[PDB]
Parts: sequence; structure tokens; C-alpha cells
Amino acid sequence: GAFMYLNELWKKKSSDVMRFIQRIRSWEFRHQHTVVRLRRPTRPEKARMLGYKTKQGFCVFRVRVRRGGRKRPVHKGITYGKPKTSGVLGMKLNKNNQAVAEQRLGKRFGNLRVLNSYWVNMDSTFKWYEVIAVDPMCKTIRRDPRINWIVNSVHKHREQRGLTSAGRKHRGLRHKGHKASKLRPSYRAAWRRNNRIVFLRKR
Amino acid sequence: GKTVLSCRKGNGSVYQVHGHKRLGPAKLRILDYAERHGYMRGVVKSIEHEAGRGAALARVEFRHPYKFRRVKELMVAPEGMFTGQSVFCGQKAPLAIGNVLPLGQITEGCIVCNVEAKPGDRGTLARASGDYCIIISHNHETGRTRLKLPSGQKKSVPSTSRAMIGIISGGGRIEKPVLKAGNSFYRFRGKRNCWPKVRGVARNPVEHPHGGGNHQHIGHPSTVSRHSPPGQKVGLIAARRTGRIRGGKAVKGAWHPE
Amino acid sequence: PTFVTMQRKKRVLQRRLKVPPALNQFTKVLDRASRNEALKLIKKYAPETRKARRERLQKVAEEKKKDPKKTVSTKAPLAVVTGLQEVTRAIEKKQARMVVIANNVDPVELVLWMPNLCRANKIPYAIVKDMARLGDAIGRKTATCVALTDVNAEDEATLKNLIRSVNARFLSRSDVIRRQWGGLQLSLRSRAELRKKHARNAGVDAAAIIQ
RNA sequence: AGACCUGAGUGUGGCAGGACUACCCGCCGAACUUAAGCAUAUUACUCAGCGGAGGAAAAGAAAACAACCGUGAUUCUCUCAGUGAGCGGCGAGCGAAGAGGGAACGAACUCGUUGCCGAAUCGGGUCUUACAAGGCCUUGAGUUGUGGCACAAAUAUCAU
RNA sequence: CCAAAGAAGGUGUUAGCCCAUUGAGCCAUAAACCUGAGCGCCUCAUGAAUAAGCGAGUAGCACUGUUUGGGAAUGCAGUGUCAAGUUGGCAGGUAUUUGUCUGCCAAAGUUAAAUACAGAGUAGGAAGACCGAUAGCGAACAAGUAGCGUGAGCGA
RNA sequence: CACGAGUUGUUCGGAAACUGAGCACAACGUUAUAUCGUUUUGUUAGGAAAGUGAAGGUGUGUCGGCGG
RNA sequence: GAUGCAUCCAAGUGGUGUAUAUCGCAAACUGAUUUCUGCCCAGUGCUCUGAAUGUCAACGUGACGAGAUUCACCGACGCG
RNA sequence: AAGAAGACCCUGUUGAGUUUGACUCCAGUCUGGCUCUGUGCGGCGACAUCUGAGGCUCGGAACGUUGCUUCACUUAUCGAAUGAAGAGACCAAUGGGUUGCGUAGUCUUCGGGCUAUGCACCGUCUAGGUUUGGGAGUCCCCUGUGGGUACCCAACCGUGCUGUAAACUGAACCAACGGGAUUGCAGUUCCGGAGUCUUGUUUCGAGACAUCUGCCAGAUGGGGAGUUUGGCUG
RNA sequence: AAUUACCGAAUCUUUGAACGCAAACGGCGCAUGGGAGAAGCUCGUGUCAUCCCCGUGCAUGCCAUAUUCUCAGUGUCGA
Ligand SMILES: [K+]
Ligand SMILES: [K+]
Ligand SMILES: [K+]
Ligand SMILES: [K+]
Ligand SMILES: [K+]
Ligand SMILES: [K+]
Ligand SMILES: [Mg+2]
Ligand SMILES: [Mg+2]
Ligand SMILES: [Mg+2]
Ligand SMILES: [Mg+2]
Ligand SMILES: [Mg+2]
Ligand SMILES: [Mg+2]
Ligand SMILES: [Mg+2]
Ligand SMILES: [Mg+2]
Ligand SMILES: [Mg+2]
Ligand SMILES: [Mg+2]
Ligand SMILES: [Mg+2]
Ligand SMILES: [Mg+2]
Ligand SMILES: [Mg+2]
Ligand SMILES: [Mg+2]
Ligand SMILES: [Mg+2]
Ligand SMILES: [Mg+2]
Ligand SMILES: [Mg+2]
Ligand SMILES: [Mg+2]
Ligand SMILES: [Mg+2]
Ligand SMILES: [Mg+2]
Ligand SMILES: [Mg+2]
Ligand SMILES: [Mg+2]
Ligand SMILES: [Mg+2]
Ligand SMILES: [Mg+2]
Ligand SMILES: [Mg+2]
Ligand SMILES: [Mg+2]
Ligand SMILES: [Mg+2]
Ligand SMILES: [Mg+2]
Ligand SMILES: [Mg+2]
Ligand SMILES: [Mg+2]
Ligand SMILES: [Mg+2]
Ligand SMILES: [Mg+2]
Ligand SMILES: [Mg+2]
Ligand SMILES: [Mg+2]
Ligand SMILES: [Mg+2]
Ligand SMILES: [Mg+2]
Ligand SMILES: [Mg+2]
Ligand SMILES: [Mg+2]
Ligand SMILES: [Mg+2]
Ligand SMILES: [Mg+2]
Ligand SMILES: [Mg+2]
Ligand SMILES: [Mg+2]
Ligand SMILES: [Mg+2]
Ligand SMILES: [Mg+2]
Ligand SMILES: [Mg+2]
Ligand SMILES: [Mg+2]
Ligand SMILES: [Mg+2]
Ligand SMILES: [Mg+2]
Ligand SMILES: [Mg+2]
Ligand SMILES: [Mg+2]
Ligand SMILES: [Mg+2]
Ligand SMILES: [Mg+2]
Ligand SMILES: [Mg+2]
Ligand SMILES: [Mg+2]
Ligand SMILES: [Mg+2]
Ligand SMILES: [Mg+2]
Ligand SMILES: [Mg+2]
Ligand SMILES: [Mg+2]
Ligand SMILES: [Mg+2]
Ligand SMILES: [Mg+2]
Ligand SMILES: [Mg+2]
Ligand code: NA
Ligand code: NA
Repeated sequence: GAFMYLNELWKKKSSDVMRFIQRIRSWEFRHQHTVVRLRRPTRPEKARMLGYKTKQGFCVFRVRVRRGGRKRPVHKGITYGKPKTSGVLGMKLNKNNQAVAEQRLGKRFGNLRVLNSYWVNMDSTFKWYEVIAVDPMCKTIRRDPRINWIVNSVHKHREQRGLTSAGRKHRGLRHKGHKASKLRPSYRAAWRRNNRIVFLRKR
Repeated sequence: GKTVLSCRKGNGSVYQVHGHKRLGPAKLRILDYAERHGYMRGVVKSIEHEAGRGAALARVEFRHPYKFRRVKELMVAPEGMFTGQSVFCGQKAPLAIGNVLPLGQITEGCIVCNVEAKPGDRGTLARASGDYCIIISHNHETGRTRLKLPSGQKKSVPSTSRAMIGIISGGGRIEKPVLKAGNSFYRFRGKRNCWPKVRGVARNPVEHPHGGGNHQHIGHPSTVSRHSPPGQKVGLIAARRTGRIRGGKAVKGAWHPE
Repeated sequence: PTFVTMQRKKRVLQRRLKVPPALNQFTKVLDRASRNEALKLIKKYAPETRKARRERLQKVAEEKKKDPKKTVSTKAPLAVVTGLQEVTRAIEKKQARMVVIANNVDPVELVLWMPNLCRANKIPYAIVKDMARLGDAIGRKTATCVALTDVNAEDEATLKNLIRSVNARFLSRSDVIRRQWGGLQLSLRSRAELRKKHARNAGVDAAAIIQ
């Protein structure tokens, strides 16, 4: 169908035409706010894959995050203790930028539920992610079996707990078996399993 | 160690300008359409003193070019300006002391003050008392005017930048000896919290690189590198030379190839 | 307001830069006369509204309620194909006689490939000035693309004349369209500045000619 | 004139903010201490800090183990195993996984995509004892795509 | 004298029979819960008797940083660079280039139980080879009270 | 210590109702994290923050002058 | 001579001297007046020129090899 | 005698403040590369294909691509100013327009294009200055006073231009007026008085560099952090 | 109508996320409903100016929505 042409066009991101389209959009996004509400997704084919539908109660926002490594917020770049913990500029955040973008959106608008997000554009200083959010009070959402689950309170601020796709990515949850034994179901859960001292009644 | 005083002043706090009792920024009138194509006539209403500034200030009343009201701009008064004087600002203003003209309309050798470094910045050069710029030449090909700054440096600016004819009032202020610590106290009362000054060798080594010792001395050279971090950059910063200057004081500052 | 400035500046940046042919082809639209003729034909074969479809469907049940043993078709009357999914299928299946595409779809990647797909299947196509005008012909707010699969006997001549006109501008000019870059258009003030500069230095280097 | 794209104002109907925080999820994150000193290491992916839920949470239906006569989502327990694995100023120290016996288990489903259809979709009025998974109406939303059918636990489906 | 009741509380000394308890059973009930997926009516739903694809700034790779038992690199992060899908891709715990085999099909989502409650709460219950008023919670009592500190807090 | 009483405002002080050194709500930006930063040199904010209204037109009420 | 110097700050369209503009601002030393302030640039600092002027990274360029790897060239402050 | 687990001295594989040419590092500063990052015209090389013409060296294009670089430019970006208050053009292309027609080539899906090259449209109005044509109206009241007439068009320059060229303190808003419709006069109107236009940028300066943004890399770096600074010993 | 126990119906002052604006102020608003009103007008009854009392709405952001509400843009068109 028409999806295949849309999907393959977005795989040629380095072509002449796609760089021109992204150059215009990146310039426009530079002169907008950090959070912007959209009427329609910029990549309808990508948004639909991630769960977006053109129904009442689905909202798309474009979120901007600044690029680069994390600088440790120590006063005057002065650390204490062992020299192993002396780095200021060279450490990296253990959370990816897509997860940061989702967390900024969900924290700002508490009436919505963050579903998913995708990459739209980059720039020398900024990264743009479009976030799909769902209104839980909408009647269309509350009666749709495909999206009904998000109304339940256990999914409140799921992006703040790393439950979205981007959150699962930096948790190591894309892997199974011998590549993920120490981080399943979580790093803390495996640590508790491996470090609690067990006292059997008859030992 | 502890934070050096020079770095502590970057926070502001108790080292900021004593702005109370000041009349406000002194500027030329906005480079508007009337200035660009004709002239505007103003009347000097008063000559006033502002705390912390040696030069006198002038309140010049203009008519609003678009509305039915007055404007009453405040600029640094050149020497000889008087109340009731008519001030002409614009392209067609005559060459007279107190008038504001585009630099391209001013002859070689004319003495100017309140010069615009950039066109429309409302005057940034030759503003301290007794100071002035000297016009060296114009170049009509590139539309730039060359002037000699009060420090002796030569600078080229666009010919559309405005200058005021004359010298800044209040000259000769520094030639009177202060004679008293109390007189220095009142001088800096209107400026900022920067006096009295305590020598670095008189401080403790925890506070200053020059501090400490069983004798009051700098145990290391006082000429420090340009790349030294704040807290280390005290003394004579990136000095090209030291000692008594003999046979001519060279123009200070950075070399500009222009 | 910020949005007013940005939408004006966006237009400027789309003419100053070098536009690749895949995008520049959408600024070369069908002429006004044939655009009006194409929209008139599309309007004649507009899809039936919600009211008309409901009445037709209800009447069909009346036939079936009369004699349940016999069969009555529920197919809609002949109309143009609308919707990106359905228009794309009509092109791939090679059923569309002529495709009409709008030039202001945002995001443009929805229809950027469509002229190439129509050319690959040798299906006549045209690019017209407005997606809103395309929507008015079919009775919607906007329409990315419209395909005609068949017409009645009295409209076959108009469709054939329409196909010839759009083929002149788009299908037969494939070599030009595939290679023509756009943009690089100076502003009026820049053009006037360049014009006056040449007029100033018109005969300065005359004395350097031996003749 | 008007349209539709983008963006505003107001009316109408709602939601967020705070508390709790033992356990749980995400980030951030020390040092004392041990090494008979100490810097890698250790304490510890711990305390403190910042966020977010629930009666549990998280995980979960193989881009999994294995290398067998093969097993078969996740979680947990004994064991594997303080290990003739491994990591480590190869020092001090650190350190799991598959298999096996078990607990639990009616455990599996949805979208996107591809084909075939195509507004059959959603809200909002109104009526049926009914804010019906119902009928009728509705340009309001939606063709820049809502829904339907079939995709290995499958092999037609659609009218009667 | 009772015991299908010996059961441990109260009562002016140590109580099966002084009192209360200790059992069959009886009565009353918003909804929800369980019961030929309990059983009728109206309404609405519903079962049975031919080729194509499958998730892209994603996965990889380089550098840096961190984490891991994971060791020519176990996961992750930043930047750069960035696929395949014509027996394709990923994994197969010593790096590379080949060619054979085995398993699986990432980059979208929901999901009960078995597990935690290591300084939580609500409504109830069962206990103890524990402490016995300088003990046991700081607090058996008008206790986070009186009192102290500008305050964070401290605290009988 | 116990019991029982006492404080009366149009004009007094404060507020209603000023600006000052200053603060920091909104807005915007930043931060893994807002519990951060900017916020008087006439002055918020890429910034559409005025709901107030000269004059008119159109009705009503208090007048005026003209002729019938 | 302001796209500045000094300089705060984890960070921004952030902050201070600066409501300022060399008779100014920032950084040092000495310590009224009077009379003076000699010699030394070897050392250590600070500061200013070579276009091959040696060496110093990453990135780049080429080459052997199946490839990992390796080799050669290029390479700035700085030091000399 | 009391007041204090000597403050002197030594020991401990205990510290802390400070310093530096200690050891190991971190901010800051600087530097290179990439990126942000666009257009056009050249210059100098490299590669590729083919050739020298002397004795591996040296010299040629001409089609392409690309490593540096000059100049011109402007849309990214940066610096200022402003209540984003008047930009540029009209003075005319090396310009745009199939929402124009020709000529000559060269293509065509036969519908019509593409390359050059003309014509025509977009597309135009002005203060003032100088000098070419044209037509057309001093009078009242008493030597004085009052009112009024000495214009339009065209070309050239000029370029948006009614005021000042030694300065001493004024007032100016909420339009008159004239047309076109609906003698004169007055209503509701537009029109101009107050030029029009927009391949669009608020304006100015700079400009594809700059540390402007991120990343990688190297020097410097007691400004700062952590730690160490043997033993025997009359 | 005892008193206990339990719970379906109620009440629930000033605040506080606190949200009309503030605050060492039991302060001050804008709408819209009421109430009391010994002045004045009316025939002690009515009505009631200024003053006073009480209720409800009124923070910011976001989502949806408008019997299809009112608008802006040298955005793109179309007349
Ligand atoms: K002082
Ligand atoms: K002092
Ligand atoms: K000293
Ligand atoms: K650890
Ligand atoms: K603040
Ligand atoms: K001195
Ligand atoms: Mg530390
Ligand atoms: Mg396990
Ligand atoms: Mg275990
Ligand atoms: Mg253990
Ligand atoms: Mg401080
Ligand atoms: Mg001193
Ligand atoms: Mg001392
Ligand atoms: Mg020191
Ligand atoms: Mg001394
Ligand atoms: Mg001394
Ligand atoms: Mg359709
Ligand atoms: Mg301990
Ligand atoms: Mg130790
Ligand atoms: Mg020890
Ligand atoms: Mg120690
Ligand atoms: Mg904690
Ligand atoms: Mg459970
Ligand atoms: Mg769950
Ligand atoms: Mg399993
Ligand atoms: Mg064993
Ligand atoms: Mg460990
Ligand atoms: Mg098992
Ligand atoms: Mg097991
Ligand atoms: Mg209904
Ligand atoms: Mg679908
Ligand atoms: Mg007893
Ligand atoms: Mg019983
Ligand atoms: Mg049944
Ligand atoms: Mg897949
Ligand atoms: Mg990637
Ligand atoms: Mg570790
Ligand atoms: Mg690693
Ligand atoms: Mg690594
Ligand atoms: Mg889940
Ligand atoms: Mg027991
Ligand atoms: Mg006691
Ligand atoms: Mg006790
Ligand atoms: Mg106690
Ligand atoms: Mg008393
Ligand atoms: Mg009393
Ligand atoms: Mg300020
Ligand atoms: Mg103030
Ligand atoms: Mg304010
Ligand atoms: Mg501002
Ligand atoms: Mg400054
Ligand atoms: Mg000295
Ligand atoms: Mg002396
Ligand atoms: Mg020397
Ligand atoms: Mg020397
Ligand atoms: Mg290399
Ligand atoms: Mg002792
Ligand atoms: Mg002692
Ligand atoms: Mg010791
Ligand atoms: Mg010893
Ligand atoms: Mg100390
Ligand atoms: Mg140092
Ligand atoms: Mg130190
Ligand atoms: Mg010794
Ligand atoms: Mg309040
Ligand atoms: Mg408030
Ligand atoms: Mg418009
Ligand atoms: Na100030
Ligand atoms: Na019952």
C-alpha cells in the first residue's frame, strides 16, 4: 500500500530531497517552543506503527531536547573523594534523550498518558521527538478495547518509571537470555535475588 | 584555599553599581527617519550633575516626530553647551558644537565626541569627561570613516554612525590632587564598593597567591599568563613589558591589523 | 505575531535555497484552464454523501425484503477514487485513467513519490494548485489525491482531452522534470542591487580593449 | 465573497498539582571502612538526593536455551555454586547462567504492516423504561484513514 | 452433678458446676460475589452445518564514559557514521576473513497467579521457651507531651 | 496564689490606597530533577497578556428655539 | 576600543564591574611632601617573530594483506 | 594540694590548615578536526583517460570529481538598535512570469517541451534645480490701507527631498479642503488630501567565518581535588 | 427521648495542593443571585439611594467540544 512508499522514503534520510526537507523543518523548529502541540503527526506512517490513531483522544506533541553529554552539576567543577569520581565533563547520562523527551512532556501535562514517541529531526544543538499522548477521560478512548488499558491508574506516568519503549531501551530490556540475566526483571530485582542472605528454617 | 576577591566580585552582590540618585543612561536620540533624511531641532533645557560621573549631562527637549507630545532626551553634554541652546541632529544638521551629525558629513580634523561604534547604538565612544575623537579620513568606496580614539588607537567605523561635535565637558578633573582618604571615600560613594584597596601581599596565603611569608613579598613573578584560571590570574596580566617606560609611552591595548 | 513572521520567512527560505527536482516538480503545476476542467469532471463524479449512501442502502434492503431468494447489488454508482490508500491501489493495479495530485500536502512525503509511481505505470497524472480545491470537488475539507477509474459515455471525450492536456505538461516532460532543480531565486532588493551595480560599472574596463 | 492551513479569544464538559512512600519502578549517587600504608579495587551499581505507581509493582508470550533421545512466555524456590566458570594492584576481594526437583498456570492476546473492502468508524442530539456495543438524525470529527475479514492454534467468506 | 462444653477471663484467697465464655441452630439482608457460564421477558449481538508483505537515524560500527563475572569489550549513554531484506537478519561467552550447521525473527502494545512489603496504611484475627516500669517502642501515665533551640531539629 | 473584672474611635495608628532599596507569581528558558535562572538602565514574555473607550449612528430621560 | 578585558555560573536568548566607554573599567606593587630611585635579561616568569622550523594528537590521504592488524604521508597551539 | 586523659618532645604505617619543582588527576584557557554550512565566479593541485620529450624527470587539454584557496553574494548564523516607525524599487536586468507571441536549433508520449535569442508584459508616480513648447486674468476704500493675479506641459539632473547652515528656551493633536457617485447647500458614501508596488526578509553591521553549536583530539593548568612524604638510631 | 454497639441519611467554622487578588491584613475585588434597610419617594403599608450582610462563579496548564461561536496571518488558493 501507500505505507511502503512512505516507509522507504524515510529510509533515505541522507538523500538530496530528504536533507532539504529536514533542513527547512529544522530551521522552523528552532524558532518554536520547547513543547509544541501538533494537529497531525509529521510522520503519520511512523506514528501509526507506534500506536497513534486518527481518533478523538489522541494528541501529538513535538518536544525539543538539547544535545551533548551530561555535565556533572558540581560547584566550580570540584569533586571530592577518590579520583575515580573526579570526572565532570566526560560522564554520560544513563537515560537516552528520547526517554528524557517523553518525561518532560508527561511531567508538564499531567492530564494525559504518554504512549510512545519517535525521532523527527536533528540539528547541531537540538533533537526533536514527537510524543503520542492519550486523554484517559475521552469517551472514545474509554470505549476502545485496543487503547482501553491506558485508562487504568497503573499506567499513570509510565514514562517516569521507564515503561515506554525508550525507557525499556536504556534498561537493557531489548535483550533476553545470557545478554540480560543480571538486569531482568530489573537491575534492582536481580541484585535483591543475588544479595539477600537466605536463612532456611532448618539449615 | 578561598575565593580571591577579584573573582568574588563577579557574583555582584555588594559590589554592584550604586545606581540610586542616577538620572539614567545617557544616549543620543534614536536614529529614526527624521535623523536619516533631514534633521531634528531640540532645546537644551537643563545641565545637570549625575552622581558617579565627571561629565555634565544635558536634558534636550524634542518634539515627537509622529505624536503630539515632547520627548526630553538625556545626553552627555559637550563643553560649552548651555541652557536655551538649539541642538540639531540629523543628516542636514549644520557643523556646530553640540550638533549630532553622520560621520560622513563631518570634515577631516573635526573634533567629535559621543561617537557611535555601530550605527544606531546612540553613542559609545569618547564619553568620559574631557575626552574626544579625531576624524582621520573618510573612504567613500567602502563607506567607512577612520578616527583616532582617546587612547590613541585608530579605528574605522561605518560612515552612517553619528557623532556629536565638540569635546566632553568636565575636563581637567584628574589634575587636582585628592589629598585625603575622605575625599576618595566620597568619590566612590556614587560609583560602587571598590575602595579602600588592600594589597595582596598583605593578605593571608589562603586568600591570595601573594599572601603569606615572614616578609611581605611576592615569592614568584607577578607577570602571569593569559591562560591562567581565575584565582590564579592576579598581578600583571599577560604583561608584554614591565618597569619604567622610557622614551615614549606606546599605545596600550591589542594590536589590530586595520 | 511569531507565527505570522515564521510562515512568511519559511516561504523566503524555500526560494533562496537549491530545491532538488523531487520537490521542485510540485511547483510546476497544471495551467488554470485545464485545472478548472479537471476539477469540474471530478466534481461530476463526486462520491455520494452520507445521506445519499444511506438512502441507497435502505432501498436495497427493500428489494431483498421483497424476495429474499433473489440477489440485488449494493455497489455504489460510478465515482472517482479518493483517499491516499485507495488512490495508491488504483495506480498499482493500473485501473486509474488519470490521477490528480495536490501540490501543498504537508508533510510532502505523503505524495512526493506519487508522480514517479504514476510515471512508472505510464498512468497520466497532473499536479494542481490546491488540496482544498480538490476537497471541494469531492465534498471534503482537503484531498491529497483523486483518481478517475472510469466515466460515462458522454464524458469520455472530456476525459480523453483532459488526458492529452496533462500528458503534455507532466508525462511527456519526464526527462525535464527528473532533472530540473529549483530555488536559487533572489529577492527583489537583491535583484535591484545587482542591477544597479552592473549599471555603475558598465564601461569601466573599456580602455583595456585593444579594439 | 468564500475556502482550508496555521494560530488565537471566549462559553460548555472534564483532567493535573498535594498527601503517602515499608515493599516496587526510573534517574542521580558518597564517604567512612577493607586492602594492616594508598591511588585501581572494596564498601556499592549501597546511604543521602530527585521523580512515579499499585495492592503489589516490575517482568512476560522467544531476533530464548542448548548442541540433547532435545527443551519451550514471565515470576519465584531448592540446587547449580562461594564455583578445577570467570573478574581482580590475579592482591584484598568479587562472582553468575543453562540443565534438574518444584510453586503457579483454563494463558494467552492487540496494533502496525501485506492482501481484499472501504466511513460499514467516532463523537453529539433524539427515541425505545436505556448518557443501550440498539434505531433514526447529524458536517461536527475523520479519506494526511476510522473500522471489517484473513495471516501456521491458519487454510476461504457472504449472503439465505 | 455436667461434659460433643476441663477454655486460659471475671468475681473480696487456688472455681468445670457464682458470672461471662465454649455448640447445634434461628432471624434479618443496598449493590457486588457464587450457583445447568443460576432462572424468565423485551431488545441487541453471535456460532455451527492468491499472491504479497511483517516495525530505520533502528540495528550495527568508531571514539569516549559508565556498568557487568562477561574476559580483543555484558548492557547502556553521548557524538560521529549509519544498513540488510535476490536462501535476508540476529544469537550460538578469543578478535579476523571465509563456508557449513543449529535456534530464533529485534527496533509497536496489553496480560492473572505463584514473589516483596527490610521504619507504610484500613478492617479484623491468632500467637510467643521474648521484656517486665533504669527492662520492653522515646512514650504501660493529658508523649512526640512538658521543656530546650532564631532555626533545621532535640526531647524527658 | 485564688476569685471576679477591665481595652469603647467617621477624624488616633494600620489597612482600604503611594512609591524605595528590593522580592519573585506569571511567561519563557534551563536542568535526569525546578526545590534553578531572568523578572526597574521604562519595566515580563518570539511577545496576539488593553474587554477601556474620543467621536459618531441608534432609542430613552432632563432642557432649548421655531412655526402650526 | 565591547563579537573587549576581568569574571560569576550545572545550564539558557543566564550574571557582575557595565545606568559604564580610556579624565573609563579591571589587575598588581609602593606608601604624604622633599631629594632621588644606579648596574644586571645569564636563571625563572611574562611577552613577540620563522612558513619547513625539528617535534607533539585526533581527524584525513595512500598502500601490503582474505581481513583484523600494520606501514607511510599530512597534522595545530605548546616545547625547542 | 586543686583545676585539664602535656599544648613541649617522641611514637602511630592517625589527621587537618598551607605551599610547591612531589605523585595521580579535574575545572578553566588555548589549539586542531568534524559539524553547524548555502549560491555563483575564478585560481592552484590530486585522481582518472590519453599524451610529452629528453635522459623515473618535466609539459599539455577535456570532458568529471574534489582537496585547498581568491572574489562576488545571501538565506543559515552572529553582533547591535528599535514601542521591531517609514526597507528597496519605480531611475528597470546578467530579473520573474507557460494563474505572451516570434526566430533558429534540438526533442516529443504528437498534447507540447528544452536550449539559446528577440519582442511585449509585470512596470509607475514625484520635491527641487536647469531650460524647450503652449495659453491667459490688478481691483476697491482713501500719498496710504485692504483683497487678489504672475500658470500648465515637455526634456535633463536629482531621488523621496515644504524647516536650519553661529547658537542664547513659542505653538503645533482628535484636518480643512477638493472630487466621484448618490446655481448652490446639506445628508450616506468611497476617492486624495497623505504616490504606487513587493520573487515576502523589522532595520543596520557582519557572514558561511566565527568557537556560533555540539562532538572528538592535544597542550597548558596548586585555580582546585585526593594521597604520600621509608627504617635503624644511647 | 435511656444507654451502649454498628452504619447506609445528614451537618461539617478558619485554612491548607488552595486555585478571584493578597496577607505578622480574620483585608480588598469583578460578575450574578439573594437579604436587611428608621433617608427619600408612595398609601404604620409598599418600594428603596448610599452603606451593610450572605450564596455561587471567577488560578494556571492541558484535553474534548461549539444546534457548528467570534477572529488573525505580504501562509496557500479562489472570487
Ligand atoms: K568598601
Ligand atoms: K569598607
Ligand atoms: K607571599
Ligand atoms: K559496584
Ligand atoms: K525563581
Ligand atoms: K595607590
Ligand atoms: Mg566523590
Ligand atoms: Mg532466573
Ligand atoms: Mg538463589
Ligand atoms: Mg550473595
Ligand atoms: Mg556565592
Ligand atoms: Mg592598599
Ligand atoms: Mg597578617
Ligand atoms: Mg594560594
Ligand atoms: Mg614591605
Ligand atoms: Mg614588599
Ligand atoms: Mg475513499
Ligand atoms: Mg561501616
Ligand atoms: Mg587502609
Ligand atoms: Mg589500620
Ligand atoms: Mg587512611
Ligand atoms: Mg534512598
Ligand atoms: Mg499476588
Ligand atoms: Mg503490571
Ligand atoms: Mg522458560
Ligand atoms: Mg559443592
Ligand atoms: Mg560488586
Ligand atoms: Mg524446571
Ligand atoms: Mg527452576
Ligand atoms: Mg444513539
Ligand atoms: Mg487500520
Ligand atoms: Mg478461674
Ligand atoms: Mg459458638
Ligand atoms: Mg445459563
Ligand atoms: Mg519484525
Ligand atoms: Mg543509531
Ligand atoms: Mg564496578
Ligand atoms: Mg565496556
Ligand atoms: Mg564502551
Ligand atoms: Mg508491561
Ligand atoms: Mg502456637
Ligand atoms: Mg523508676
Ligand atoms: Mg521506659
Ligand atoms: Mg525513656
Ligand atoms: Mg497570677
Ligand atoms: Mg482571671
Ligand atoms: Mg537586570
Ligand atoms: Mg523597585
Ligand atoms: Mg512587573
Ligand atoms: Mg524583554
Ligand atoms: Mg559585561
Ligand atoms: Mg612593583
Ligand atoms: Mg621618596
Ligand atoms: Mg634575567
Ligand atoms: Mg629573561
Ligand atoms: Mg587511520
Ligand atoms: Mg596524654
Ligand atoms: Mg591531650
Ligand atoms: Mg595509628
Ligand atoms: Mg611501624
Ligand atoms: Mg585546621
Ligand atoms: Mg595545579
Ligand atoms: Mg593539594
Ligand atoms: Mg625513625
Ligand atoms: Mg488565595
Ligand atoms: Mg496563589
Ligand atoms: Mg488572507
Ligand atoms: Na544595577
Ligand atoms: Na441475595
